[PDB]
Amino acid sequence: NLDSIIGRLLEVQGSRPGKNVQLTENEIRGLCLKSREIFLSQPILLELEAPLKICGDIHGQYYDLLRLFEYGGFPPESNYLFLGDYVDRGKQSLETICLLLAYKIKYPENFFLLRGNHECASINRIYGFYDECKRRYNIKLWKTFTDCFNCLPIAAIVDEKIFCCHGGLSPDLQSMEQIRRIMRPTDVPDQGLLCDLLWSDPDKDVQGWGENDRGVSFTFGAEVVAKFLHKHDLDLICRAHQVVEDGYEFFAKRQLVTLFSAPNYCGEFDNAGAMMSVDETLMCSFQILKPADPITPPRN
Amino acid sequence: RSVLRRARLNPLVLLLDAALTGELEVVQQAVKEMNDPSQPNEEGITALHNAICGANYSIVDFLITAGANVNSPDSHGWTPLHCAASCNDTVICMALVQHGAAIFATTLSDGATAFEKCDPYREGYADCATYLADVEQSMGLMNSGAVYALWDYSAEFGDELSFREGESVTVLRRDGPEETDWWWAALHGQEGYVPRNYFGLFPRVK
Repeated sequence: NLDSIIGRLLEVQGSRPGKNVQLTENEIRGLCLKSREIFLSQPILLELEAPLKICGDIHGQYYDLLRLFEYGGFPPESNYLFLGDYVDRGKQSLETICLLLAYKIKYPENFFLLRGNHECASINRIYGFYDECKRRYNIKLWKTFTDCFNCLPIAAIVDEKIFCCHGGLSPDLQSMEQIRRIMRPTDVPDQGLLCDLLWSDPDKDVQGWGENDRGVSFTFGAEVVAKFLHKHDLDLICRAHQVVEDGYEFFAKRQLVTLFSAPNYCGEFDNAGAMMSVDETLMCSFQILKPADPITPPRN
Repeated sequence: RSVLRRARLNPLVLLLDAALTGELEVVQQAVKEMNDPSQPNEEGITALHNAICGANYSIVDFLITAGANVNSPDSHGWTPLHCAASCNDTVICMALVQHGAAIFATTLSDGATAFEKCDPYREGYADCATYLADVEQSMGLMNSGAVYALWDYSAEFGDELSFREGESVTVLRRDGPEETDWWWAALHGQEGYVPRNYFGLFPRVK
């Protein structure tokens, strides 16, 4: 059944962007239930090895996701880690999450999905995912997705050197055991470690920890990143969650990178998308997905 | 083959970021690892461009000394001299002019020269405009009229002069009315017309 589902999702590769793929309710529920098993069978704090391609927010922009695989290499030619925010804001959240869940089931050791702040019932109820489920399917299916999202892993460390999560650091985060001990399924709380990991942001102007303009969690400064990296013998923090004009954006010299993989974010920004390639030597390079925006003089 | 159980950046990525923020030693390290300091990214952005926009005089001098193409135009046709002029950065203009900048180079759009891109709304305009205005007027006059070729050229007419990159050419007649964009010049006893935009006041760094 999986191969049929993937095949139908990929059928629109040559189509004009916007064309839907309408799976059956039972098919989508199957993707959620089977992938949920895998998420719980794997660590909540993933330990991954290069080569790997790391992608940021997608936000239901399915045709940009297809271009992302087209340029990066469709699974399993490349290994993928996504940093969350698969639904909401875009018009095709369902096709996006289904293709990602489908590849997760087909290639469970070479394809990984982290939880973003929009993989939360209380958030994606608000910014479009519920609306899409209600329109194209029903509410019970949206609740089924919530059951799946509640089991997603929260962070990943690549070859003991690159720490990856959707949002950022936490003032409560002192030992990696604090992440491993989080039991699933779980909702995202209004505050605390799990909240901060998916909601906090870096800030060039804060020294230490500051209040976040979102009304949730904190901001952290460059010294926080430096202290964190030296403490855990890490080299780079890779996160998402914020739109960046070039698709990637460095912070604290080069100790942190923000990735965003949805070009022309909900048609309100002119940003490009990017993904980061890490080879077996841990060299990091960026690939850009950008939307569309000497001569001798004459003689007498 | 599954994936479930020190890190670096691309040298080109380090170079472009370090040139914009001002970490000289990092630029020096990146330059040694990569093969070409003038390497542009997917957006046409080069190391020297970021240094000019970032006003990092230290990095600009290093890259020029390291042989960065002082005339590479970006996707918009802007050369390093054009960006320095738009920022009224006289110091960079001097470094570029003194190291092989094409004084009469023009952009692909509207075909304007660096002098015309000085921003009268930013500080330092008068200092930058005066330098560029005098530099344009001094070519074929300064250094006994000697100018340095920046590219190879194969004559397109019998009354034109052929030359290779790096050769010194003497400008004899500048304000010739019959040709406003070419100069009557002399090279190894041969006289002929040469295009203004192919010469700089000093030679490239090779």
